[PDB]
Amino acid sequence: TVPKLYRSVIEDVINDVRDIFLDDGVDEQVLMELKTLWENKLMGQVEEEPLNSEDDVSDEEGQELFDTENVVVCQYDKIHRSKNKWKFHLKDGIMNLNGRDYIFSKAIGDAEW
Amino acid sequence: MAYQLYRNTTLGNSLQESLDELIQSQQITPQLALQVLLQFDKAINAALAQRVRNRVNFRGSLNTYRFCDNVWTFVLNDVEFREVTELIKVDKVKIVACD
Amino acid sequence: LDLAGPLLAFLFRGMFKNLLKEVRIYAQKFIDRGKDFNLELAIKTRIISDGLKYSLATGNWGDQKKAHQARAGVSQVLNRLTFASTLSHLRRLNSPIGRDGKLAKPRQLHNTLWGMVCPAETPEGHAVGLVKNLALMAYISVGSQPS
Amino acid sequence: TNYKPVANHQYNIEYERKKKEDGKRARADKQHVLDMLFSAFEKHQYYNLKDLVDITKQPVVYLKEILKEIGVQNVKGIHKNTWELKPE
Amino acid sequence: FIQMSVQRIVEDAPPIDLQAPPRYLLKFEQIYLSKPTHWERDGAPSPMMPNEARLRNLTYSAPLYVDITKTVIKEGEEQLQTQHQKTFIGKIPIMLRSTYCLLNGLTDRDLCELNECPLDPGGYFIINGSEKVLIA
Amino acid sequence: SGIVPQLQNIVSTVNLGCKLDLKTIALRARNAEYNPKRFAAVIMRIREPRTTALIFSSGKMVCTGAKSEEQSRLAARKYARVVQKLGFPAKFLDFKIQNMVGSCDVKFPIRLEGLVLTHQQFSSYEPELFPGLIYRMIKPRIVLLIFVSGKVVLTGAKVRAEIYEAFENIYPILKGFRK
Amino acid sequence: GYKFGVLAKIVNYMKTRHQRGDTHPLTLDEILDETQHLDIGLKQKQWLMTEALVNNPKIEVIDGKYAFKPKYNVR
Amino acid sequence: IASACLYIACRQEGVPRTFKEICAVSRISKKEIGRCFKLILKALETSVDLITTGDFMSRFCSNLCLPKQVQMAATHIARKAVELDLVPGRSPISVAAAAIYMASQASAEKRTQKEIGDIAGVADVTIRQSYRLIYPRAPDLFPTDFKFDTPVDKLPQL
Repeated sequence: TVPKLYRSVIEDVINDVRDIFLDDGVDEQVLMELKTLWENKLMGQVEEEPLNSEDDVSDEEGQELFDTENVVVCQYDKIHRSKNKWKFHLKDGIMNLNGRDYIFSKAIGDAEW
Repeated sequence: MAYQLYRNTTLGNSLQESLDELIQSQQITPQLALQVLLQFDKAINAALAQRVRNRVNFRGSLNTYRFCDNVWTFVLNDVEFREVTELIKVDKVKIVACD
Repeated sequence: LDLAGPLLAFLFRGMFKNLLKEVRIYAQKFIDRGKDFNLELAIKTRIISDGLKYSLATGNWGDQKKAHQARAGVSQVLNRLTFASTLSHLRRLNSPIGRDGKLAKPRQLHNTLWGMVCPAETPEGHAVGLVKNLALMAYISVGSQPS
Repeated sequence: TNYKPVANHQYNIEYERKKKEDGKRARADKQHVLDMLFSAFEKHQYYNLKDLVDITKQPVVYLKEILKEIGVQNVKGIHKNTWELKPE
Repeated sequence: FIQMSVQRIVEDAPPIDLQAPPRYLLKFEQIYLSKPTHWERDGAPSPMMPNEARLRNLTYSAPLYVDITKTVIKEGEEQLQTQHQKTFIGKIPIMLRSTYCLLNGLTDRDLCELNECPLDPGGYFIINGSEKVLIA
Repeated sequence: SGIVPQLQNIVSTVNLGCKLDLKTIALRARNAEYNPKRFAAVIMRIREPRTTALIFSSGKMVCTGAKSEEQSRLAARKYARVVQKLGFPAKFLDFKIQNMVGSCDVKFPIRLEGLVLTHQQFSSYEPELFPGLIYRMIKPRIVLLIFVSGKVVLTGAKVRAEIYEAFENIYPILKGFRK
Repeated sequence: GYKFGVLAKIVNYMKTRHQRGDTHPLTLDEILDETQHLDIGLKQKQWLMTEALVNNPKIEVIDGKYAFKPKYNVR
Repeated sequence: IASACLYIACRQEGVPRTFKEICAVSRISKKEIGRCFKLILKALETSVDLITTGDFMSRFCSNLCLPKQVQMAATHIARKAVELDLVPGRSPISVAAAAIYMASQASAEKRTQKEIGDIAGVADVTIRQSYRLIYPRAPDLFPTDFKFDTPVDKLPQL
């Protein structure tokens, strides 16, 4: 199922860029080579000024530096939180779980912070 | 000059890598690669909003969240994805949202 | 002869036009603001209630601000001195002078009043011949469509 | 059944909801605001302050300060004194 | 006037057209009259007898209602048509012993029960307790 | 009386003495959320003290959610240090508690109708707008929400002593209106 | 847009550069790179060189290059 | 300010109108009327006697076309329920609507929950909650000299 969507995306992509390739004056043969390579790659403190009285008041700061874990890209229609829990109302989006690609239209999520 | 969401993905990475390979061969100017990426982003955005009609659910624990430029960066831990047909378990996930 | 109905219908259209004008003004403010308007709040009910009441209360016809050209004396306190005076007052006819009355004198008893207006009943003084009374079997048509 | 008790009129809550969803206009950086103003200047010689606000979508006070820094207002005898996007 | 002229006046009034671009229309179709009513301090409606109007210096008036149909177009190929049935628009003073008076069709004995003279011909209005006659 | 109000919320304001770039803080801060269209400040939250702090570009910050004065200052210092770690010269100047909120139960129902009649000059009881009774204490500038269930909420106090003093004043009054 | 939305950023960017204290002049091409106007029209380059960068009272032509005019301004 | 003043004037005259009733005649929302209502009292240093359930029985019952006996029973039920403290903390309007519903259901003229809510301005859910609290003591609340078209034991349960 997922591969069929990818092929349809390719068909839309090539059609969408046909006018651009004609406009910029580049030969259409470039597009044919582009798809070939594209397919191959995929498959008492009185003085308070100093703040040093407290140390190690933060966790690891490299969580966003790596980004090697699964990443979810989506669009949000409403996100509200009531004193304990974050409720996610996210519409159509894509996900990359353990390499596998997942696509959803409507999703609902509840989380605790 | 667009939303530019799916660029940092396996699909986006492969397209960027392919464009770089052509550039190294002097087959495409850098401007053409940018135009292709912009067209690709428009095509995928329209495709997802149209050809995706499946509903899913998930639960988990939130560890970190951010919001800047109307972009959420939720970081969830121990997330269980529940679907009518399948269930998935993931230790950590980063959610990037826009609107 | 303009009886109560046609006289009242004259007031209602002026007062109804103000009502429709008022809702137009009220709605225009909200529409321009970008928000829909509430119909119940747009209607000013005092326009018809006080307009009809004011004219009957005072006898002036037209809006209160337009009293300069407002006809006076159409509405009078019913005479309850005797039953005859009550009956006569309810059958009283007025002949306004205005510009038209100047051209021809209406005080004189015209031939055509026979059977329609009493030839004897008319106030003495400045109002001789101008205030009239229906004859007993006199009838004033209420009107109907010529379709 | 007229003027029935109601906590809030339907037209009022719908308008309130729309304003909340749209939200207040934010203060964009001067460079971006300046670029938009100059780009729109080509379309027409002169702009009204109210109309210019919609195009730029910036706070009136903030927009006026930016416009004052470069733009000026010329007195026109046909309608009224209006802002001119040309600094000179 | 009550049965025909008032309805004709409302019907003959042009529809109210308003443009923002959402477009709004108001059309008034049907006119209703209730019996002469008086509202107490607490707001409780009650039929108003002509003698009570005379005694308490009230106006013998009947509530007037009009059916209003509102149609709104927002250039989105959708039309919403909402009708407000019996929209209060004012009160018409009522001529006594007329078809819309409470003393309509009442027998002479019934009139005496209401402290009304059967020989009273009607044909006038009670405006702030004063019996007002409209001179032709 | 035997009942001591429990501080439910502490609001304190501090000045970092340095203009801040809200956009930069949101992009770098772990838990900060910024939305200039919605609000002009930056909302950041922390778990261990369980407090929320609003950071303004002018350098002033407001911390809320702390259940004690010590927690509020510690939470405020944590927020100030976090901003400092982001490259700003944040300080801890003129830290002040702006409002204190306390809640307690009298362990008996209260007749609000009688209370307002006897204390009309201080009590505004409007069930349509709010079921609870709003009592505005004078000698302490404290506003108290008295409920038929017996729960009493004190707010507007600047120091803990004000909360305890206000409840002490109101308790005998409430006792007289026991249901 | 065209012929108007590009020249302004050159003036605006140049004003900010002086506030850093860099009195050194700058070339037409050099300023274009930092202003993200490398794709400016060909006839705009000559128009700016011939008219905009000389007629303006805040542009100083030095050794063929252009520098801000703090001398005219009171500092 | 005018809408809040109108509300106060009604209270000061002994014929209160609920905030929703005043809002229905004004473009100002009920929230804003309440905000100006409290400010006006502070500015004028005045006060308004607390509303009761019987302050709305005449208007509500009359607007519902209910007989006088139903109104009398409805007034008695609401006052007795408050006296017995069967509805502690409930808004007087909610109690009045529920009391009207109980009396209405016990007479020939029966009014649905929706009907009473529209005139009373109280959601049928709110009427349901208050009615459930007073339903158990129905025989005690009803006036002694009351004729039941529907016996009290057979009143609606919900």
